[PDB]
Amino acid sequence: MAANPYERGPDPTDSSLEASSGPFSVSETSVSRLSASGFGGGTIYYPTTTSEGTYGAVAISPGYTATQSSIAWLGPRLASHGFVVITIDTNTTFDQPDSRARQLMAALNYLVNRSSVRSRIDSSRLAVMGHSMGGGGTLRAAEDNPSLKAAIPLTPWHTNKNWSSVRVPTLIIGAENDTIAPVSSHAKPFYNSLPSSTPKAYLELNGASHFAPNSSNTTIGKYSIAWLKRFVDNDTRYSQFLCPAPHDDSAISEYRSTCPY
Ligand code: NA
Repeated sequence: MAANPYERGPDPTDSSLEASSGPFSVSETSVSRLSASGFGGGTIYYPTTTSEGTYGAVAISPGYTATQSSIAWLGPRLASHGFVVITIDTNTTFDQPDSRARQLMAALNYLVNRSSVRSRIDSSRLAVMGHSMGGGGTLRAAEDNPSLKAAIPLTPWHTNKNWSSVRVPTLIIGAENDTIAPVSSHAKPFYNSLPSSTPKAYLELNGASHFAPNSSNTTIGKYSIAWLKRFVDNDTRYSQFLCPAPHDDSAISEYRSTCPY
């Protein structure tokens, strides 16, 4: 048995992470707006199998004026690698980022305590993600809830630029040609303010618009999966994608250098 009891699925490859689906078949259920205390409802995507143990859970928020359909593809994509994922609707489509932060946490509370799939979740291993204002809410949720295992803001928007108290491993994905949340005034200031003592990464999508996260995207899927695996599951098999090095080659037992050059 692996030393890490949270490892799920076979050893990853670039190919397996760029594929449309991971190794786990995915089921889905929903929670109504009425039943969702503190948020607007959502769709829950979960691995059908339970035979390898419980999974971490992820709540995902859409952005301003948007609904679940703008983030729906992430549900099956991420759940098929071994996560329980809820794509939420917000109380109103005009909710601001700090409101969306509270709703992300309310959705995780629902999943862990009241959902029909709560028995498939390890409640000690939770994460937040979101698009646009939902990505701003992801940063605020991470700042206010340091027990979270990971946070992934996608083309985030927020008026607060200072996230120097965030102690949750955070991957920010920006869009090079974003004109709605320009990376020069949102994503990059956010990343630069994060403490260097917090595990973090900034990934910028070449040529991309603000709406790249709303359609199936091989790059977003690959690095989102690797981030959640590495930090929600403590799965160091995924370090190779986040921190590539020649020693990832099976022919190379050690590689040291004064890179970059
Ligand atoms: Na090696």
